[PDB]
Amino acid sequence: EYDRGVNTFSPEGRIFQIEYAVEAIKLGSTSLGIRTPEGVVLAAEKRVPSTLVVPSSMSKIMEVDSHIAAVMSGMVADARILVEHARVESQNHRFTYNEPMSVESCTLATCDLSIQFGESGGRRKLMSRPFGVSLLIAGVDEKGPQLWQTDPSGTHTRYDAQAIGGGAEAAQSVFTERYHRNMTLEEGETLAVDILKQVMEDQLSPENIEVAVVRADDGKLHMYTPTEIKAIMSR
Amino acid sequence: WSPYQDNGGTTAAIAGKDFVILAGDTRLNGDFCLHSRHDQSKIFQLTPYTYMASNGMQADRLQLQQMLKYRVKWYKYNNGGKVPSTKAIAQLMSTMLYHRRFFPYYTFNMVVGLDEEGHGVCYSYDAVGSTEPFLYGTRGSAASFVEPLLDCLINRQHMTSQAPPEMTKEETLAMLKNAFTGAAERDIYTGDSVSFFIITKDGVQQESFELRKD
Amino acid sequence: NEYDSDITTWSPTGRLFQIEYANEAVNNGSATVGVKGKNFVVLAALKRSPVAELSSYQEKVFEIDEHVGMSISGLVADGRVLARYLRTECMNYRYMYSNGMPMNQMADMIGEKHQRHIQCSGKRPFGVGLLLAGYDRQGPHLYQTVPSGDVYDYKATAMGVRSQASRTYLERHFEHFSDCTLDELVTHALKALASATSEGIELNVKNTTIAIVGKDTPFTIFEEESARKYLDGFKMRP
Amino acid sequence: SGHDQSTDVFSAEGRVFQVEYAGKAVDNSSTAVAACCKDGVVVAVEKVHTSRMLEKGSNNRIHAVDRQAGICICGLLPDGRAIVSRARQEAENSRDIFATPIRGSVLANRVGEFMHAYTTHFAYRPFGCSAIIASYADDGPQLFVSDPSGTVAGYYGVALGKAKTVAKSELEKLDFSSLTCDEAVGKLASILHEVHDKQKDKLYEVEVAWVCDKSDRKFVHVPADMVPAE
Amino acid sequence: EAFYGLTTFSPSGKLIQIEYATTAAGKGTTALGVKATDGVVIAAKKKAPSTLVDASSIQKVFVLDEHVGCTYSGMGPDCRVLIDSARKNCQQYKLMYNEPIPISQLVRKISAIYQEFTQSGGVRPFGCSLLVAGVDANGYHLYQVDPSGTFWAWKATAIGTGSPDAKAFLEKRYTVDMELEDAVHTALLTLKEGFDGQMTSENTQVGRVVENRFEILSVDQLRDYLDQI
Amino acid sequence: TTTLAFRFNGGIIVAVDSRASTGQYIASQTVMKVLEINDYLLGTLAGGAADCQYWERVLGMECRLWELRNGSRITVAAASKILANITYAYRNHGLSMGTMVAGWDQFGPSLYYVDDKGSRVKQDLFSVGSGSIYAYGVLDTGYRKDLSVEDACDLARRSIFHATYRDGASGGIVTVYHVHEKGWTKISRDDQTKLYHRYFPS
Amino acid sequence: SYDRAITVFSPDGHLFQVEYAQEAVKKGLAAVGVLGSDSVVIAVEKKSAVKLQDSRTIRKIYKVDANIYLAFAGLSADARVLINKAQLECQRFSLNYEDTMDVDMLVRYVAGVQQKSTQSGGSRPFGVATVIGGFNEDGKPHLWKTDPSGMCSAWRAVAIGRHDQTVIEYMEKSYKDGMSRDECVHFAIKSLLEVVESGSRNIELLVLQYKEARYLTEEELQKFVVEVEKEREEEAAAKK
Amino acid sequence: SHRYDSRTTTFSPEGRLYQVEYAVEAIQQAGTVIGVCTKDGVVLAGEKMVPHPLFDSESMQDKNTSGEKMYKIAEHIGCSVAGVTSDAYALLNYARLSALRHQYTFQEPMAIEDLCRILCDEKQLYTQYGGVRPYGVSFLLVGWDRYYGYQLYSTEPSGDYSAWSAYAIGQNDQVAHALLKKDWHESMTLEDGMLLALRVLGKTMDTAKIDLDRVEVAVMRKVPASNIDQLLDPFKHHPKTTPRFQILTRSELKPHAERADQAREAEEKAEA
Ligand SMILES: Cc1nc(C)c(C(=O)Nc2ccc(F)c(-c3nc4ncc(-c5ncccc5C)cn4n3)c2)o1
Repeated sequence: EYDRGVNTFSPEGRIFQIEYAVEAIKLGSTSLGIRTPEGVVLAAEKRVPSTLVVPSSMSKIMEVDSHIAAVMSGMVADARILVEHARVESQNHRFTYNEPMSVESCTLATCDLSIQFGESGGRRKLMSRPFGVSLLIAGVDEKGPQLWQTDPSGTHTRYDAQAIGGGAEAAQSVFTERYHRNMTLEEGETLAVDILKQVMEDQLSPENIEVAVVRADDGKLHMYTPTEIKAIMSR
Repeated sequence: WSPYQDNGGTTAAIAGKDFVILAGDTRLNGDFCLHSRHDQSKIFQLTPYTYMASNGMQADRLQLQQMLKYRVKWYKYNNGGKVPSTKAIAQLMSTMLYHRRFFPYYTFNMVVGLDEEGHGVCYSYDAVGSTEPFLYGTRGSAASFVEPLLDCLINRQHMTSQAPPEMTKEETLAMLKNAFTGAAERDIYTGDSVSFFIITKDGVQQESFELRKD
Repeated sequence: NEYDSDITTWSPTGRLFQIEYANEAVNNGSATVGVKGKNFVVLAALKRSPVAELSSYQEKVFEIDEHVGMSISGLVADGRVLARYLRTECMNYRYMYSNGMPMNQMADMIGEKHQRHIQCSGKRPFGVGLLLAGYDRQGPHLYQTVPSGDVYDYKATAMGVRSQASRTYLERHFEHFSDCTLDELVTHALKALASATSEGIELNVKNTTIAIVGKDTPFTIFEEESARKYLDGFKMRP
Repeated sequence: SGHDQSTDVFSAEGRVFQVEYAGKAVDNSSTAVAACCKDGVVVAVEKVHTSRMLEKGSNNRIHAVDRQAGICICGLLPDGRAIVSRARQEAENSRDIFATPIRGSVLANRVGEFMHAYTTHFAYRPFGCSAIIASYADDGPQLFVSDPSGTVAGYYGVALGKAKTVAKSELEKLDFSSLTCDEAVGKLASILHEVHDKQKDKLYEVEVAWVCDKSDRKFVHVPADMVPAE
Repeated sequence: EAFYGLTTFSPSGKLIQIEYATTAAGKGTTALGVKATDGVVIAAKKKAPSTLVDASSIQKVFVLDEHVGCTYSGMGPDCRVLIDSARKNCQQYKLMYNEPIPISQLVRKISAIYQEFTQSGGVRPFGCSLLVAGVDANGYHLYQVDPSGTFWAWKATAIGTGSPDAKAFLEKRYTVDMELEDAVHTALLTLKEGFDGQMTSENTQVGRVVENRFEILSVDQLRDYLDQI
Repeated sequence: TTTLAFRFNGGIIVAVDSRASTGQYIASQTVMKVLEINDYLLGTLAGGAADCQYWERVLGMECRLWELRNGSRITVAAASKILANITYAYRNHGLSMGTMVAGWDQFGPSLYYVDDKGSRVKQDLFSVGSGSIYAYGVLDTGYRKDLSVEDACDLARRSIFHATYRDGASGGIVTVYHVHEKGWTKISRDDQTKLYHRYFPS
Repeated sequence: SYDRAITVFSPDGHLFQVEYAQEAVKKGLAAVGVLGSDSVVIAVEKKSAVKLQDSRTIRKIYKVDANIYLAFAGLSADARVLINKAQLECQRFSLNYEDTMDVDMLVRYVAGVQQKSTQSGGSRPFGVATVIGGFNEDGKPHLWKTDPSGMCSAWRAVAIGRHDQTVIEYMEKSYKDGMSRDECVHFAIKSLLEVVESGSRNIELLVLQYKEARYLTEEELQKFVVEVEKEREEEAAAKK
Repeated sequence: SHRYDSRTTTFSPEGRLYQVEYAVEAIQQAGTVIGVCTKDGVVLAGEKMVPHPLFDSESMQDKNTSGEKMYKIAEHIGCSVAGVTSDAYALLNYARLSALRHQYTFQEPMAIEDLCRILCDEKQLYTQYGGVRPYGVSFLLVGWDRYYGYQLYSTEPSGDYSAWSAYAIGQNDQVAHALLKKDWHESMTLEDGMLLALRVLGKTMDTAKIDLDRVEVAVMRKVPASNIDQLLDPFKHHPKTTPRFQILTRSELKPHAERADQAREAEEKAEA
C-alpha cells in the first residue's frame, strides 16, 4: 500500500517505514553477542531451508576485518551490502591512518549508509527503503572487547549482551540473569549455546549453528568449526 | 609570475629515548629582502605529543597545517575522543601529500612525535610524500651542513672508540645548539633566532636561542 | 483526517500536520535540561539506565568546537546528520576567520538548515531537538531548536519526556542563575533533571551526562569517571 | 475532495484553496502594525512568549535586509527566515552588480515574485508568512506588504496578526500627512497594547524598529527607552 | 517533475487518453483539402469569435516552407507547437542536404512528436490533427496526421466538426483527372454547403500549392473565386 | 637503486640496497626498498619512492579486500594485473616506478615486473635500478636453476654487493628476502662495507 | 528521472514487490540441477515441442562463461537481461585480473544485481530465480541458486520453478552423496519428471564436467527416461 | 503529484504485470499477419484495412521497402507489425539504426537473432524502468543470414522472442495456429509456401475468393548478386547470391491469388 509516502510521520512520531522495517527483524534468525574481559562471542542459527544446502555458504557471521566480526539477522540479502561497506571503510581507515579501525567507527560508517534513504533523486541517488536488517558488530580495539548494535533507524548502540532476530524476547529474559560482568570466555560459550538451545525450533547440532569468538590478548577473529562447537555442547 | 617561492629557513630534530628535540629557525625572507625575524609558522602542534615542522613555501605550509589540523579533528570526533598516534599522523600526512601530486605542495616536512612504548621517533618527507622513519634529521637550506655533523656525533661511525653513553635531553640540546650556531655562520638564509621544543611525556617545553642577525 | 499525508499540505486551519507530528518525536525522547549562568552553561542529560548488570550507552551529548556543544533529544539518527553539518560549518568558519563562530550566527544556521527541509515534497523534517551551549565574546548562550525550524534564546530550559516537571521546577529558580556559581549551577541543573525521571529511579553516575562550557573552560563532557564530584553527593530533597 | 490538496489545482470557481489556507495561518499570528510617516517608517510587532524563561532578544521577527530596508514577518517564523534570506540575496546583488542601494519598490516586487514561485508548482507549499517591507531608499519612505498569495501593496498604515480589524480601525484616525516617526513610535506601540488581549497569553512584549533621518536613514531597532511602558 | 506517464493501457487494450485526445481534435473548426493532377488545395474556415477579432491576424493555413503548407482542426495552441517544430525540421533538412525536404519525411518527422508525447513522462497527448500538403520530386501530396500519431495519404479529406458530411460530399464530386481550378471550386463549394452563413474573403483562408510552392491565397485572389461559385 | 629477484628450485630470492640519492646528495642510507605487501607477496620499490610506496600500499589494500570477499588468497598473476592497470591508466601523467611482484600462489612461485607505462612481464630473473647493469653481469654467469637456498642467497648478496661498489646511486645495507610456499622470511641484512672485507679479504 | 520508491515495506514487514516476484517465479518452467562427484547436471522443462518451433535447436541453459552455465526460472525477458549483465561481468573480470571468474564470484555479482533491484528507485525486482553451475580452475564443481530477493546460496541438489517444494523435499530423501556421471543424469530426470508431463520431448538436459560440457541428445535422453519410468513404476508397484 | 501515479511497472499480487497483459489484449484487435518459413524463402502475408474510395498511395520511387503492413529493416531483414501503428515506427527506426551500426562497426550483415534480441531488450526496458506504458506492438522479423539461413522470429510486448517455422499474430490468431500446425512440412517450396499463406489468411478473415485490395504479401528470398564490382576491392569476396526482401504488387499477386482460391474450391468440392 502506497497511501502514505516513504517519509511520512505517524501521529506518534515514529516514521512508518522504519517502524515496519524493525518489525521485519523479528521474522529472522536469532543471534547473540556477549562481551567479556577475555573477548567477545557471536552466536547464530543458520536456519537452513533444507538438508541439502552446503551450509558453509549461508554463514550468518561475516568477517569485516581481522579483528572485527559482524553477525546479522532479518533479511540477509541487504546485510551483505552493509558488510561490503564496512569492509571498504575499514580498509580505507587502514590505508590512510595505518592502524586497525575502531569498532565504534565501523558502526558509525555502517549507519552512515543505512540512513541514506528517500525517494526524490535530484542530486544523489538514494535507497528507496531502509535496510530490513539489524547488524551486530563485535571487535577488539584498544578500548577492550566491544559489542555494538545497529538498527534500520541508523541508530548505533553499544551493549554488553544483546540478542536480535525472532527469539530475542525470551533471550533478554535469559540475559537479565545468568550474566555477571567479569565472566570467563568459557562461561560465555556455555551461556550463548544454552540460549541458542532454548530459543530455536530445530535441534542444536554442530553443523546447525555458527559461533565466532574474538579474543583480547590474541586480538584476532577465530571462527569456530563444527567440531569446536561440539566440544562446547559437550560441557 | 610563478605560483612557487622558497622562504628559506631550516628545521632539525633529534629523537632520544623518551623525548624529541625539535628545532626551527625563526626567519622569513622573501624575494631579496627579509620579511620577518620572528616567524613562528614552522613548528605546528597537532596533538599534545606530535608536531609538524615544515620548510619551503610559507603559504603552502600554512595551508597544509590547517588541512592536517582538520583531519586530526575529524579523527578525534569519529573515534570518541581518541587523539591519534604519531604513526597514524605520519601515514595520514603522506597520503595527503600524494593526493596533491600534480600541483604539489612546496614543503619539506617532518612529523616529530612520540611512539606508543614511549620512545621518540622522527619522520621525514619529500615534496610528494616519500616518508621514512628515522632517529634524527634536518631539512631546509641548511640540510647539507647539519646532517653530516649529526651523522658523526650520533652514529659514531669512523671512530675506533667504544660507543659513549646514551645522550640525554641536555646533551642533545647542546649538540643541536652547536649545529645551529655553526650553520648560522655559513648559510646566508639561515638564522636569526631558533626555537627548540623538548617533547617529553609530561607535556612539552619550549626554549629560544639567539643567533647572528646578518 | 487526510491532511497529514504530506509535508506540503495545509489543513483548512492553516496547520502543517507533519511538523506537529515531528514535535511528538521530540516530546518522547530522553529528558535533558540546560541552565545558563553568568559565565558558564551547564547541560545535564539523562541517558539510559543499566538493566541490573548490563550497560547500554548511546551518545546524546556532542562537542561541536572548543566553545560550542549540543545535547539532542528525539531521533539520534537525525542528531548525527545535524552534528556533522554543525561541525563542518564551525570548521569552515574557524578556517577563514581563525576564531570561534558566534552563537548568534550558528543558531541562525541551524534554523535555516531545518527550514530547508520543511518546504519540498521529497523531504521530511528532522525529528530531533537540540540544546546548543556556547560561549563567545558576548558570553554564554543557550538555545533550543525544534523540528519546525524555530530557535529560542533561553535562560534555562528542559525538553524530553515528562520535562514539564523539570520546567515547573526551573520556573522558580531561574531568576537567581546570574549569581549562583558553577557548583550551584550544576546542582540546580541536576535537581531539575531528576524531577523528570520515573518514580522509583534516582540520579547517579550510571545514567547522567554533564557538559559544561564557560569563559576559560572549553566544552567538557562529564561521564561516570568525574561526574561523581557533582553526582555522588546528590539528594532530591523535596 | 482532492481539489484542495495541491497548489496547482484551481477550484470549480477558480480559487487556489491552498493559498487561502496559507493566508488563514497568517490571520492567526501575532500582531504587527506599521506606518509610513513621510519622513521615515515605523514597524512594530507583538512577540507572544510561550515561556517566561525566554531571553529578551529571542524570536525577534524584525530583520535587517540592507542598510536601509527591513522586513517584519508576521506569520510562520521559519518561512519568514527563508524570505528574509532571499531578500538579503536580492539586496546584496544590486549593491554588488549595480553599485546602488536597492529601491524599496523593487525589493518588494522581488520578494513577492519569490513568494509566488511557490504557489504554482505541485511540489512546494505556499509560504505561511506575510512580510512587511519597510525601506527608505533615494525614493522616499516606502512600506509594502506581501501576502502568501505573492501580492504586494504599498500602504500608509498596515495592520496584521490575529487582531487585525480592531487594530486597523486605530490607524484610520491617524493623520499620516503630518505624523512624525518620533511620535509614531509611541502611537503604534500604544495601539498594540490596546488591541492585545491578556487573558489568553500571559507573556507578551512589543518590539519596534524604524528607519528615518534621525538614524542616518538606517533600519535599526528602537532605543530601549523610547517605547512607552504599557 | 512528474516523470511518470499519464496515458496507460486499459483492460480492454485501449489508450483511452488517445481516444479523448482524438475527440478533442475533432471539435475545432472544419478544414478540408483536395488533390488534383496539378496541385493541392487547402481550405479552412476562420470562425471569428467576435467582430472585434481583427480577422486579418488569425490564421489557419500555415506555410512550412517554400513548398509545404498546413492546416489544423483542434486546439490551436497545441498546433502551434507542431508547426514550430515542423518548420525547424524543414530548415534543418535544407541545411544538411541542400534540397527541399520531401513531404513524406516531413510527416514522419512530425508524426514522431505525436508519438513521443503519447509515451513521454508527465505530458498529455496533443489535441490537433494536421493536414499537411505540398510538392516534392515525386508529385503532390496531402497527408492527414492524428493525435495517436498515425498519418494517411489521402486524396480528398476533411477534419473538424462537420467532417463526416464534408467527406461524404467529397466522395461524390471528386474526379481522378481534375485540374487545379476545379479543386479550388469544389473545396469552396463543400465549405459553403456547410457554412453557417455566407463566407467572405475574411471568413475563410485557403492555400493552393502550384508547381513549386504553397502561396496562401490573398484576399483579392480568394475573393475572385468566392464570387464565382 | 638496485633491486633483484630470481626464481629457482626452492623459491624466489629478492635482494635490495638501501640508499636514496637525490641527484648527487645522499638523502638517507636506510630506505626500505622491499615493501611487504602481505604475508605472501613481496613488492619492490624502484624509481619514485612516493609513487611506489603509494601504489603498492593501494595494491596491498586491494589484495586484502579480495581475500575478504572470496575467502581465498589472491594469486600473483592477478595481484600483478591490478598494478599494471593502475599504472597503465596513468601512462600520461608522469609516473616513475618499476616494481617486481614476487609471490607463491597455488601455482608455485611467480615473479612479475610491472613498469611505469603498464609493462608487465613474467621472467625468472630480474634486476631493476640504476646499478642493475652491474647486477646482470655477476647474476647471469652464476645463475642456474638447481641452486641450494644458501648458495642462491649468496649469489644474490654477492651480486648486489658488486652493484653497490661500482655505482654511485646504490649502496648502504644489502638485504636478502626468501619467498617459499609458507610465506617469506628476511634471510639477512648486512652493511655493504662489512661485506667488502668478507668477499675480498686481506 | 522517474525514481519513485516502488518496493516499500508493508504494515507487517513484507516486501510486497519481492513476494510478488517470487510468485511469478512459481508460474514458470521448472529447472532441476544436481551436483555429482566430478560433474554437475542441469535439467530444464523446455516448455513444449509444438510442431511449429524452428527445427533448428535453441538452448535453454545459457553459457555465462566458458566454465559457468546458468538456468533461469521466471519471466523470460528479465532472464535474458540478467544473463547479458552476467556475461559482461565475466569478461570484465577476466580483463581486470587475467584470471577466469570463479563460480561463486559470479553468483555473488548476480545476487548483488538482484538485490540492488529491490532497493532502487523506479525499478521493480527481477522476476527470476536462477541456478548457476560450474567448475573453478581446480575442479571443485559448484552449484548455486539465487532468488528474486537476492539471497544466493550453495546447494547440493536444487530445483526451481513450479512445484518447487515438492521436488526439493522429494529428492532430498533420495540423494546419495558422491554420485557417478550416469547416476546424476538418472537422478536429474527421475526427480524432474515428478512434476513434468510424461511427454519425453519437453526435457532438456546438460552435463558439465571439468573443461567439457556437452548436451544430451534426443536418443541419449530416451535411453534414460525409459529407465527412469521403469524405476518409478516399480516404486509404485512397491507402494501397492 | 505522486497520488495520481498509475504505476505501470509494478508486480500485481499474482506476479502478473497488468500493463503487459493489456498490451497483449490490445494487439489482439490489430490486423492478422502470418509468416511461413519455407526452404528457399520466407513469406509474410497480412491483411490491411478496407480501402476507402478516396485513399491515395504516396507515389514512392523504388517501392520495395515500406508497404502498408510490412517494412524493411536492412538489405536482408524485413519485418511486419501488429498493434498500435504510430508506436511501431519508433521501434522500427531504432531497429534500423541498430542493424546499421553493427554494419558500421563490423562490416558484415547483422544476423537476425542478434537484431531480434537488440530490439527486444528495448521493449523490456520500459517494463522495468521509467514508469511509462510499454510499447504495445508485436513484430515478425524474417531474414537470411549465413548462420541459419531463412529465419523467422516473433516478439511479444514484453521483450521475449521466439523462433518459429510458421506463425501468426492478430485477430483470430488461435485459428491460424491450429491451421498452420495442421499443414506444414519441411519439404515445402517457396511457391507452395505462399499457397499455404493466403489459403490460411482468407480462412482467418473468412473470405472465399480472396481479395486483392485487402491483402499484402512480402517475400524474402535469395536473388543472384547484382553489383559485384570486383575491380574496386580485389580482395573482397562478394557472394554469388544475395538475399532481397520484396513486397508484392497487384500485377504479381493475382497469379498467386487465382491459384489460392482454386485450391480453395478444390478442397471444397471434396467436402461431400
Ligand atoms: C626488467 C628491467 N630491467 C631493467 C634494467 C629495468 C629497469 O631499469 N626498470 C625501471 C623502470 C622504471 C624506473 F623508473 C627505473 C628506475 N630505477 C632507477 N634507479 C635510480 C634512478 C635515479 N635515482 C636518483 C638519481 C638519478 C637516477 C637515474 C632512477 N631510476 N629509474 C627502472 O627493468
